[PDB]
Amino acid sequence: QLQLQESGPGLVKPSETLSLTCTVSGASITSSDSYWGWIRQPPGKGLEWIGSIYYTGSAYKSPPLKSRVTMSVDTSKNQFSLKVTSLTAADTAVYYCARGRGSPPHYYFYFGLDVWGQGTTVSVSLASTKGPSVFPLAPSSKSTSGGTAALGCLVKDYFPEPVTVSWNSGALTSGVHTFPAVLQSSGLYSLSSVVTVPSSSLGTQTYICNVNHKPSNTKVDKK
Amino acid sequence: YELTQPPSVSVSPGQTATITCSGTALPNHYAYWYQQKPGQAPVLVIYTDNERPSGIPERFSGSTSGTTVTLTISGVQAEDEADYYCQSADSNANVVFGGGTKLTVLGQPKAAPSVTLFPPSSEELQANKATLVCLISDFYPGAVTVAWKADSSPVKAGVETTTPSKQSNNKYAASSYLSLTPEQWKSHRSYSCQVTHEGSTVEKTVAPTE
Amino acid sequence: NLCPFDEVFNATRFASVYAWNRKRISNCVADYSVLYNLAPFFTFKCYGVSPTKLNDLCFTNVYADSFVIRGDEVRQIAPGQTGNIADYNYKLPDDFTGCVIAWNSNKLDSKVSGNYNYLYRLFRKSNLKPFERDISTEIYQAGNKPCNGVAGFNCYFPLRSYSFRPTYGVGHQPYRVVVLSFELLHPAATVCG
Ligand SMILES: *[C@@H]1O[C@H](CO[C@@H]2O[C@@H](C)[C@@H](O)[C@@H](O)[C@@H]2O)[C@@H](O[C@@H]2O[C@H](CO)[C@@H](O[C@@H]3O[C@H](CO)[C@@H](O)[C@H](O)[C@@H]3O)[C@H](O)[C@H]2NC(C)=O)[C@H](O)[C@H]1NC(C)=O
Repeated sequence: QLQLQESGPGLVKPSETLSLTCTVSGASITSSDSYWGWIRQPPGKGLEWIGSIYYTGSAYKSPPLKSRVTMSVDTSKNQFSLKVTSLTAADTAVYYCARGRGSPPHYYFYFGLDVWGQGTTVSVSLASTKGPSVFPLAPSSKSTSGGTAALGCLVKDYFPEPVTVSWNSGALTSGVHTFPAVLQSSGLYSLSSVVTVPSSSLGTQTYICNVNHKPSNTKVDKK
Repeated sequence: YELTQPPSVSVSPGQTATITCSGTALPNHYAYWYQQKPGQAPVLVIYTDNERPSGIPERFSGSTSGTTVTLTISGVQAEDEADYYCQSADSNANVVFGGGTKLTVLGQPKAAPSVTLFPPSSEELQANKATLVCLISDFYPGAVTVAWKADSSPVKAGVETTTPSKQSNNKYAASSYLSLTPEQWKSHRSYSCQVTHEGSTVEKTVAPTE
Repeated sequence: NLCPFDEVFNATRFASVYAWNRKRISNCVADYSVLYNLAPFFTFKCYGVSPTKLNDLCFTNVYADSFVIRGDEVRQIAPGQTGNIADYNYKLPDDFTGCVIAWNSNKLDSKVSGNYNYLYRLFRKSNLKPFERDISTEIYQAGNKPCNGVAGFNCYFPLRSYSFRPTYGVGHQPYRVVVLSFELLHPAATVCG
């Protein structure tokens, strides 16, 4: 059951160098028909292939990036890696681990890129990680004698993207809506997460939101 | 080396859409089509020129003719709203992607926004900050303008508003934030979030009580 | 300034034999070791030069023709052969100077439900001359009563579909073929080593 998972930092400084690792699950990285590759997508823009690599260390490299791309296959630990030197802002993208199904000697994409990781966001800035302040958003005094009411969390001043919010340590997922984050003039982010609950089950169940900002090693639980 | 692809295609429901892609090396190399929906990995829908992977509906079919290849999506559904990428390779065997085409399904039900306004929490106020939070969901089409009002007087400074974003179902969401001094929250009678969608304007409004 | 062999050999799409592709190579230096490092993957027969010496040589033009045929038909891609392919699709001279390279392409060109994309001509008035191409699709007249561009009794479509499945015995399987032709005319030479 071939699945793929990227690992890698989320923030890197300009000029520095980027290090990514894809782990393969459900199949051997030695499949004679597999050309493991990297595709990236600048936010807002289109896909770009970076390079591919066979289980032998044979490496196919995109010409725009050949000068500063390196790849390797850890046959021992069933994974492949990417390295990109001298990052610039223009290197900010989602980076996707992928399997090109092809055939030897060099048909490294013959049957298409048919299985993808789901991306690691990479963000190239000189700015420093920032943990979000979290403030509770208390439910309304809404008068629907049945109806509902809405409570939430304001995840205030963080960087870089992403932030994940659960409710009730994962237990509450019905009717939760977490909103795309806004980018402020300061360069910092904020977002909000709102839950639609019964205004009946108001004083009984106690609602806590769980704000996982991994780039800053932060967890906050509020209310 | 470049594959050329329309930026947008629009199609009435149940009808049939055409995404073309042109490049001078399509004589040397097959075309591939990937479907991408918001915030998500691309999905191969067509490999070599016209092969459809297993779990892809028959309404997707690929076609070639010279320096152009085409995705054809028979009987378009709402789910088919996505970004479509052609992919090939240059004279050498270097993978290259087109720019992508947004497929918009026209004739979708107009839906008015649902608006939720929060005052600054006490917890935040005693940190010497006051931010009002206006959440705008479940609207179509995906365009709103947002206006903040101190009493009934418009407000200009300290307002950020997201771009809309195609949400889980085929609708949109956005959100606006008003930054105040904790003075300002107290020294007025009311603040309002006004969102104008198409013709409608829906206004939620909050006051310093307690 | 290098000669663009990768464009012929790494091509993912290949021509049908009746409409075979030709690339002309000139104005470059030709590194034949890029091709000879890869010999586990093709079969290869040369005519009128030795394989090893190719770097040493200079020519006024090099031509690379590519197409797909059935495996048991690869033997017609050679001087003085006969059969459907040699006579109606692709014909080499008797004085052929060059190399005929081929590799089995089951995995690329067979499909469980058959691949019918690759075509050949089976009927023609006359045997092609060497290096000639017939793209015509007009009805071949057998019998006397003439057809009016209408296939039917004693009147055929001249083109026929190969049907490739991965089950077929080798030689009923598809093979990609690249024919390299070395041509030393009387004007100034241009491809070297
Ligand atoms: C079919 O294509 C392969 C791969 O071609 C390479 O990858 C593609 C995606 C494109 O980006 C091409 O531009 C690119 O060349 C060819 O194999 C490659 O051959 C070249 C020689 O032309 C090798 O370059 C050499 O590398 C060695 C050691 O790394 C150096 O010492 C040499 O000076 C030279 O730079 C390249 O490594 C090799 N790549 C692989 C993965 O083996 C292949 O030749 C081609 N087929 C034909 C018939 O040309």
